[PDB]
Amino acid sequence: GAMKTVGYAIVGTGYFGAELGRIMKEQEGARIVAVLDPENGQTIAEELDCDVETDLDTLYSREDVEAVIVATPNYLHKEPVIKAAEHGVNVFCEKPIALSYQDCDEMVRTCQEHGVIFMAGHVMNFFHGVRYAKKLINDGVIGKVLYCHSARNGWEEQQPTISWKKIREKSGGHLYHHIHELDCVQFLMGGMPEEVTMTGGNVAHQGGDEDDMLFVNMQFSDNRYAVLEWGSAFHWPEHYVLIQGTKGAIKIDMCDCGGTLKVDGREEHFLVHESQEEDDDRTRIYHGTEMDGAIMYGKPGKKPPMWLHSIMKNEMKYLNGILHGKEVDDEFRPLLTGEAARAAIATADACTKSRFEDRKVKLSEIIGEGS
Amino acid sequence: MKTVGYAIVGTGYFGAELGRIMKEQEGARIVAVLDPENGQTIAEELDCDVETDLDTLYSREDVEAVIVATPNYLHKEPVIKAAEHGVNVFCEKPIALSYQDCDEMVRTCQEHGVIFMAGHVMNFFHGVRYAKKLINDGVIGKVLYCHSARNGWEEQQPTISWKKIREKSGGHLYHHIHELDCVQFLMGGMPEEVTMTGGNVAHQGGDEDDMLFVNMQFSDNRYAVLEWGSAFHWPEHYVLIQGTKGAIKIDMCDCGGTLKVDGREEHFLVHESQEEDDDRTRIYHGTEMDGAIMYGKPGKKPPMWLHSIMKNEMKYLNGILHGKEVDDEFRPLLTGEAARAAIATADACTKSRFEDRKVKLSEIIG
Ligand SMILES: NC(=O)c1ccc[n+]([C@@H]2O[C@H](COP(=O)([O-])OP(=O)(O)OC[C@H]3O[C@@H](n4cnc5c(N)ncnc54)[C@H](O)[C@@H]3O)[C@@H](O)[C@H]2O)c1
Ligand SMILES: NC(=O)c1ccc[n+]([C@@H]2O[C@H](COP(=O)([O-])OP(=O)(O)OC[C@H]3O[C@@H](n4cnc5c(N)ncnc54)[C@H](O)[C@@H]3O)[C@@H](O)[C@H]2O)c1
Repeated sequence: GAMKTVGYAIVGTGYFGAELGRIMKEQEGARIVAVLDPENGQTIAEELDCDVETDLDTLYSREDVEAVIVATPNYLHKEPVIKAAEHGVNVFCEKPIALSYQDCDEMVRTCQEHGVIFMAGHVMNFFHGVRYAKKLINDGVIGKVLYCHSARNGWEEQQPTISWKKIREKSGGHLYHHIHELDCVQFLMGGMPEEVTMTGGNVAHQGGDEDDMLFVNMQFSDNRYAVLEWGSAFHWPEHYVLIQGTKGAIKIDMCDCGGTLKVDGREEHFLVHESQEEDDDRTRIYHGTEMDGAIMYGKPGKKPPMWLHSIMKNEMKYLNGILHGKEVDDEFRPLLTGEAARAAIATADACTKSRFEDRKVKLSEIIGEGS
Repeated sequence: MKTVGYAIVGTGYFGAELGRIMKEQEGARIVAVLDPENGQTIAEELDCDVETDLDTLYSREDVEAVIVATPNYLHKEPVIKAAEHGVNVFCEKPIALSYQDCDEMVRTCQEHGVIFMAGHVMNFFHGVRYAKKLINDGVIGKVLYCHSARNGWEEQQPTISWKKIREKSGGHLYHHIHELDCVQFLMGGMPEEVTMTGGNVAHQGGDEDDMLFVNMQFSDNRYAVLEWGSAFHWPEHYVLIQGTKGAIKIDMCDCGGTLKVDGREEHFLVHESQEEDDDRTRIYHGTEMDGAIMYGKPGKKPPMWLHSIMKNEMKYLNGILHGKEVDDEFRPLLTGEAARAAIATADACTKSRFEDRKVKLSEIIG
């Protein structure tokens, strides 16, 4: 029984890109043909035992490149996805898809028009506890979802070098760089809100031009709401998603790692990740890095925690399945139709606008009933 | 020790109990009460007179001070007439259901030279007082952010209480204004700009909003988030205070205070003893499925934690009315600053929500 090989290029072979390469390489029917990275491409090509390309059009033009993993910095996703689509190459793109809805919409439409595949790297949807939460919600356990509350709040000391992840024009700041929590809320509420308000600023880090506190206030259709908090100036650390419905509530805690279901007077626990060891390992890490959350951000030469390494495996395996003709499940459909890429960058843009312009923003002000 | 004669206007759950308390303080007598419904009953218990007209009641020689504990909508008439007749005033939260109403009440009492104490009882919680001591000493550094919540689940009762009618209670924002007052005290004033969202999500048929989310912008790059309501199946009741060097949590569901500074973590009591804190926690656990039973009625009794701060407060008030100097700590409960700041910001939030836009507090002060 043959089983067809797909040739993968990797564009951007830093912390996350290098590791997606290590992972895809060892999946069934998958080969790393070549990578592109001006800084770290020679190094990671020696490790993966593949070629080095320096031009996108040359790279995509190769017969042996049928698919590309895009993991450049957040601001540099546009050019690699558009050229792969132009050369008939299927695409996986890291979060955040882009730093503007214009950019994200052009990327999804180009890939649709050239009939290639576009998978959005919204990796939180592969977390065991997120999947369990969706199963419980769809089964009607907590009833209709009324309210989601996210937070991703820690304290970051000012480092010796300022990373690109810390520059707003390159990272898009906390809202874009940690968009997982916005995407998560949007998935659980079944789409975008009608209207957002975001406040915050740089409260403690004025000396890294990023906002260090952000507070979002979302109004959804048919009387539902959400509140989302981010940043790097909170001396009381918090990282969770809370889901409150007509019959019950669910908490996915990522600081004290565990899931909680509340129904009647009853209270069940469930795993966020693949095993009690992964959950407990996460909890140890957050305890260790309470005084300085800055050490938690990846660099070329560092390695992801267990919980993250495992969902990267789940995700690279799901992607490889798709590219071998596997049917997509309703559960992950929105990572390919483009609905989730668009919904996350739309709402992010809407929030960014709200804050810089000091006013409430309708999501129509970013969509416009486009196509 | 001189005797002060107190009238009580409104002798339901809270008013009756403030009377029981003041009665047994040094230099304090309950001369008479007024309550169409429950006045005859509570006058038999307190062994005092019954009046049916405010002007007649205040006109008595023997009435030098009034405790006002009518429903939230009915504070205006009793405070203005007491001021007109030279009578000193204590008024229950929320002072009024409009800034116009609250401003008129503070100015009338100032103009007639009588005393006006705002019943912002959360400021007498041991853990609130401790939090202020820590903040002012510089332990957590500059306060950047406050996060309050008061979120539980209320089942729909057989009869609709006035506390559940928006026109009469002013809804969660006014009826549970303690948390807004608390944040305003810790941030040292009102915000520059507010946004409030929410609605009736689960209770359509009790016209109150059952979820409210406030987003406050303060001067010099500071913020707060405040949550309220009666449609949350994950109960939460706390105030969290995050600064440049540390953070403090006052938890009222899992009752205890927490200080975080460097890698250190200290516990402190919210209330007067570990028994009061634990008693609170038991109650919140007991009433998780229906927080509606926690709201007072004529004939019912406040928890230990609440009974005790009512004692702290009635004693502080009685001290003031015996010529005791006010401490900087409670000054704003008499100057009118706290009554005005709480109803201004509440009005601003209410406006924001019904009009679907951000509201500057200049739009209420100016
Ligand atoms: N899904 C997740 O959980 C997760 C976690 C971390 C990072 N990420 C995402 O991964 C992507 C990369 O982030 P990272 O953590 O690897 O950062 P990083 O600094 O570790 O990696 C960036 C790499 O891109 C290279 N690069 C720079 N310019 C390039 C160009 N023009 N073409 C190709 N490569 C170029 C850099 O030299 C570096 O090797 C981002 O989209 C980021 O948001 C995702
Ligand atoms: N500070 C606190 O912790 C706290 C707690 C509960 C209530 N309160 C406040 O106490 C006040 C009353 O609340 P409650 O719990 O006692 O409500 P309640 O229903 O228990 O008592 C209200 C009483 O006012 C009487 N009343 C009605 N109209 C009147 C009028 N025109 N003149 C005089 N009395 C009149 C009613 O008959 C009733 O006896 C409100 O301001 C409320 O917000 C404060």
